[PDB]
Amino acid sequence: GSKGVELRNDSEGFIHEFGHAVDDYAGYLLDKNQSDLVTNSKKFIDIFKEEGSNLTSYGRTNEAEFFAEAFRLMHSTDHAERLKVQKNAPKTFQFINDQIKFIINS
Repeated sequence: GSKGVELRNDSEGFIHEFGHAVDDYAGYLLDKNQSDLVTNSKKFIDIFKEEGSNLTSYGRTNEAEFFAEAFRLMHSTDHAERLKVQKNAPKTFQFINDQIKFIINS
């Protein structure tokens, strides 16, 4: 999504969005109904209800954002940023890590 220079929004935005695009392909292929993304499948909105008030305010917007920033944080070059997620959410991290996958390309 990517503005401006790296006042960090560019980079951390682009990968947030990227997580959301992973949720997109995952929802097209997996799940079943209208509900557009793989978010809020598996174990009905559990992970988001608890942990989706802790990672940040974006972790508490739509669940599709909670997942997207969870993706960001999961891979953070600042590895401590990742441990903020596991520490504060010892199941959301594991969720994106369950969905460790291989969408695209490159």
